[PDB]
Amino acid sequence: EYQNIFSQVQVRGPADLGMTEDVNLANRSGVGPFSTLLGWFGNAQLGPIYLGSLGVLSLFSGLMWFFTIGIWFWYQAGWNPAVFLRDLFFFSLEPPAPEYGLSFAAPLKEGGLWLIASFFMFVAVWSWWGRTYLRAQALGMGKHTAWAFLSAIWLWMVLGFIRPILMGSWSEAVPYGIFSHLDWTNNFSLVHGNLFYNPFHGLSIAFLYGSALLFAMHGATILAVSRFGGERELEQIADRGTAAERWALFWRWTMGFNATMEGIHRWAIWMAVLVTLTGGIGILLSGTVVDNWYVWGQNHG
Amino acid sequence: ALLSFERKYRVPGGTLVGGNLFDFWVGPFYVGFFGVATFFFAALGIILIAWSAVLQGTWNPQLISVYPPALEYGLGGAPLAKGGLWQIITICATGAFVSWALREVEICRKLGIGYHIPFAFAFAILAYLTLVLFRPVMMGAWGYAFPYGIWTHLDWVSNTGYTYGNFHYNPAHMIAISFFFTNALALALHGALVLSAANPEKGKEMRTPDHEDTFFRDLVGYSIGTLGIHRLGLLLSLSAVFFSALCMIITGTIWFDQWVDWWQWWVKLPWWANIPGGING
Amino acid sequence: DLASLAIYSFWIFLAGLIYYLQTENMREGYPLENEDGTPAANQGPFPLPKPKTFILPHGRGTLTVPGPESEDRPIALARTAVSEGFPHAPTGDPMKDGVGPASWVARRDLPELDGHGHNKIKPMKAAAGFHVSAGKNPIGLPVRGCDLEIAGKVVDIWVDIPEQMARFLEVELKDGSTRLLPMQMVKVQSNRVHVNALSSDLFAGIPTIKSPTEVTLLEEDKICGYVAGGLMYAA
Ligand code: BCL
Ligand code: BCL
Ligand code: BCL
Ligand code: BCL
Ligand SMILES: CC[C@H]1c2cc3[nH]c4c(c3C)C(=O)[C@H](C(=O)OC)c4c3nc(cc4[nH]c(cc(n2)[C@@H]1C)c(C(C)=O)c4C)[C@@H](C)[C@@H]3CCC(=O)OC/C=C(\C)CCC[C@H](C)CCC[C@H](C)CCCC(C)C
Ligand SMILES: CC[C@H]1c2cc3[nH]c4c(c3C)C(=O)[C@H](C(=O)OC)c4c3nc(cc4[nH]c(cc(n2)[C@@H]1C)c(C(C)=O)c4C)[C@@H](C)[C@@H]3CCC(=O)OC/C=C(\C)CCC[C@H](C)CCC[C@H](C)CCCC(C)C
Ligand SMILES: COC(C)(C)C(=O)C/C=C(\C)CC/C=C(\C)CC/C=C(\C)CCCC/C(C)=C/CCC(C)CC/C=C(\C)CCC=C(C)C
Ligand SMILES: [Cl-]
Ligand SMILES: [Fe+3]
Repeated sequence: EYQNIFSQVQVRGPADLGMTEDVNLANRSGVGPFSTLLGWFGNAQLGPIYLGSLGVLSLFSGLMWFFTIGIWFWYQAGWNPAVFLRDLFFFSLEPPAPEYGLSFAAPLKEGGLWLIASFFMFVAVWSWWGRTYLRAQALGMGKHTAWAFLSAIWLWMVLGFIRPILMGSWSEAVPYGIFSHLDWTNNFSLVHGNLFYNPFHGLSIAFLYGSALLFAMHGATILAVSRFGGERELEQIADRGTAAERWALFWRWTMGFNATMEGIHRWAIWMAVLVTLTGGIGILLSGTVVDNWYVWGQNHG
Repeated sequence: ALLSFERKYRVPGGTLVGGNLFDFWVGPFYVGFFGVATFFFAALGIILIAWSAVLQGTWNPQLISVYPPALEYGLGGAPLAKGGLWQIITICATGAFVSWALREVEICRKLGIGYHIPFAFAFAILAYLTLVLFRPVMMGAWGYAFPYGIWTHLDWVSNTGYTYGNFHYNPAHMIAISFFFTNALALALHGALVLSAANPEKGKEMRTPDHEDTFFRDLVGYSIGTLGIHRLGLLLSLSAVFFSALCMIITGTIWFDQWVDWWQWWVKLPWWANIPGGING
Repeated sequence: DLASLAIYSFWIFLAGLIYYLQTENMREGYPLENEDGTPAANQGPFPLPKPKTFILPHGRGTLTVPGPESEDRPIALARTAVSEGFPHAPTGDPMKDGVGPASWVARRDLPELDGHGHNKIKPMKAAAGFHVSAGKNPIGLPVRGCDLEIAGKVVDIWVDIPEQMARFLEVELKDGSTRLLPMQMVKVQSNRVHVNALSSDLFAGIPTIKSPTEVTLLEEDKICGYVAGGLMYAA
């Protein structure tokens, strides 16, 4: 009758400053405020973030990338806030022309800025990745988040760095712009014989769709058994409870096979990770090895 | 045939139709009236698809395709050869899916759990029904619906998109896509977080959901928590699909020109429409 | 061709992924059993995985799963047919007997511990500095069951300290004792709490807790099991 999508009653205690383990506490901030708004759905505590040196690097980097595109956009607007807001989605920081290959000789206005921005992003994301690892280590947890995040990084690395290098030009890489980076995507598929014929693209789709199927299933089913404490997945892993049993059996009786409270999360981490993994291969091969997926598909090979 | 703990749950009751008539299992599968219903619809569907295949003249699964009635038939019926089989197969498909959902409700009742799963499924069924039933009806022919064939259905998606230019510019579709990507991000993280607490560094003891909250706060400055993440997944998922249905129900109907051009509402807004410079002046 | 090898390799990869994943999901509930508890003939095409051991925190031992599976419990049910696949009738009161949607698991009879080794769930009384922060505060509200009769009064919220979340409402019945009702099975309203699962007369039958200021995993399971079962068994 009551569905547990939003909480009926929030409670608040003293700010939870977290588990210590080996974490260097001098680099945790204070707690942030509490948001009753968030608290209807998730937790209300915004609070402590860890900002060490690798964190500060990433944050500085990320902002420089973003501001580098920013002043280009403002400059494209002729320094006018009305024009800037008006054409926000049409502005684009485009990579250097094919003329300049993989060099850094292109002028700032005609590629140089793209690379500066790109440099700043590269350092942003990798430093953020290492951070993903280091936070796990300080708490003595597994490295799954880092390894899963690498699969995202793969697609991104293949889009702006690996593929451009292999194809001999930076001009091949994705421009920074809302509408412009959409055009790039459509232009990529057209120029490579329609990516619907790339077997990896289609596999990427199966996994992206599959991630919606699975998290729909999983969120729905864990809420279904939340009346037996089902969201307490770790303890249900260590001491199976009627929540885990009824949950397994929903699926056993429905589709005839089923998971464990731990094992479903393995299905999760993989369904997702395989989206960008298969995807990144699909792009890497495109133009390096296969010029046209219609044609390749006519022979498979 | 049973999991080590299953017997205590295989009690009578929970059915919506038929009382105890169909209240039983076959292997791991629960049956019920809607087990019998989906089986029937699914089997009629496959027999019709199989028979449609013989009339197309093929048996290769990468060539079988049951095309909807050509646009000339409008919203009426077609000969089996040339539209009818799709229409009937669609009737069977909806039968099979809706039955599958109602069967899931029955399993839920018997198991004493919440109805969240079939509710979630209902969204997928609605997506399907938008493409095969609601949109074609507003448009005025079954021919606008997609055909049932591995690659022919991908041909349809491509031709339907490019009717409206680069379909990327459909704004409902933009929101759709964002939910899809965000959902898959959220799935990766959830999967990996729980696994990283259940499977700590070699020799160390299982961590605790406090560690999970701690980890994420350390990292991004916030943690949604273990109830939240399950609500989030369900909401990102259903939202993706909600917007998928929307972005198609409006295409062909309220908006039918090139989607890129729809964005001129913003740029022509009177207070900045005519200011020089920028991309648009 | 390089792509044609890439895709071929991947299908083999994915095949072994699925194998790994499906065997991983056999660490519980297996080896399959017949309805009489003996081991089924046909266990599927996948073998049981090599065991893994979880080190449990706070000196609570390990868990090694796939392991000897048992209910550690009498199951009050009897066959209703002379062959596989039919339902199994409760032999007494399924609510009292913990069967069906009233089922519970014989989980460990200690409370779940937080990351500091303190009881995860506490009554708000003992929960230092914890107060209701948004929404209607149910404490003081009469509790009504599906028979539109008053079953008792709410006397506290039992809260999850780490996750800062309501988990039960402690309700006081006519005789002065208390039961816990899970948050997920009550509807808080401006002037009552409504429990649709149980009729007012089934509240006394809710499983009680050994100590009034903690609840154990075994006990959460009996309570939640009992209250869920009412949806089927009160009606
Ligand atoms: C995958 C193949 C194409 C591609 C195809 C598409 C298509 C098709 C669409 C998008 C859409 C999006 N893409 Mg793209 N996208 C690609 C690679 C990228 C990369 C990258 C670093 O590689 C980034 C950052 C983005 C960013 C984005 C977002 C603007 C938007 C929603 C993403 C989302 O839900 O994220 C995950 C969710 C998160 C919460 C992470 C953070 C989200 C924020 C909003 C990221 C945006 C940062 C950006 C700099 C801020 C905007 C600038 C302001 C206007 C000032 N794309 C590649 C090249 N992308 C959708 C859109 O709405 O476009 C208008 C869309 O329809
Ligand atoms: C959603 C928007 C478009 C569409 C766009 C795309 C695009 C784009 C792609 C696909 C792809 C696929 N689509 Mg499609 N697809 C649509 C509607 C459908 C419907 C439907 C009943 O409405 C079905 C059954 C499918 C089925 C499929 C699969 C054949 C393939 C992988 C999907 C997947 O993993 O999903 C997630 C689900 C799971 C992981 C669960 C398992 C799903 C199984 C595998 C479905 C099998 C279907 C079976 C072969 C046919 C029916 C069996 C009958 C009994 C005869 N599509 C609509 C019209 N689809 C991809 C492909 O590679 O095609 C070649 C691809 O690139
Ligand atoms: C007309 C266009 C073409 C087409 C062109 C392309 C191209 C080109 C590409 C895809 C790609 C994809 N397409 Mg396609 N695609 C088409 C039709 C479809 C259809 C469909 C129903 O028709 C579907 C469902 C898809 C689906 C997909 C996905 C499966 C895949 C992207 C996965 C992903 O998560 O990327 C998003 C994930 C990323 C971009 C990784 C980002 C990770 C980085 C590290 C994040 C950095 C964040 C940054 C720092 C900003 C932070 C901001 C704030 C701090 C938060 N395509 C048509 C046929 N598609 C991609 C792919 O893999 O193809 C094989 C790709 O390159
Ligand atoms: C050239 C083509 C155009 C384009 C044209 C279209 C068109 C046209 C459509 C989409 C649709 C979608 N596109 Mg687009 N799209 C493009 C590029 C992209 C890109 C990209 C990265 O560039 C992305 C990420 C997307 C993303 C998406 C999704 C938002 C949406 C598909 C999901 C959906 O509807 O699921 C919904 C899920 C279903 C319909 C399946 C439900 C399953 C049913 C209920 C059960 C079936 C059971 C099965 C038969 C059982 C068999 C298995 C048994 C075990 C045997 N598109 C390009 C530019 N896109 C579609 C959409 O929004 O549809 C509503 C759509 O129609
Ligand atoms: C399995 C593949 C999926 C996946 C997985 C994945 N992503 C991940 C991870 C994982 C496992 C992480 O661990 C990591 C993470 O930290 O998650 C919380 C991450 C991450 N995925 C991200 C994004 C992302 N992932 C995507 C995709 C996917 N990620 C896939 C679907 C996408 C898509 C679909 O496009 C995006 C956009 C990041 C949020 C995060 C990595 C963060 C990072 O690298 O940060 C560098 C630092 C910066 C970029 C700082 C930039 C600042 C902002 C640009 C501006 C903020 C606005 C400001 C308020 C304005 C100020 C201006 C005023 C002065 C006017
Ligand atoms: C709503 C959010 C997401 C979602 C959720 C969701 N799906 C679900 C559920 C939920 C909650 C279930 O409970 C249910 C399930 O059991 O999952 C394991 C299901 C399910 N989602 C499924 C598939 C599926 N879901 C998809 C999508 C999504 N499902 C979303 C992304 C897709 C996509 C993206 O394409 C597919 C392919 C099934 C695995 C399962 C439902 C099984 C079912 O209905 O079985 C009964 C019917 C049959 C067994 C046979 C049907 C025979 C037909 C009569 C003939 C064939 C007609 C068909 C139209 C032709 C197909 C041609 C194609 C080549 C295009
Ligand atoms: C509001 O006004 C101010 C000025 C304050 C602003 O701050 C405004 C700022 C903005 C308006 C910012 C808006 C920015 C965008 C619209 C950004 C959009 C970005 C995308 C859509 C990006 C998509 C994809 C990008 C990809 C795939 C890039 C990948 C890059 C790499 C893998 C890294 C490649 C590195 C290179 C080429 C450099 C290598 C060189 C070496 C020397 C190592
Ligand atoms: Cl699940
Ligand atoms: Fe989970």
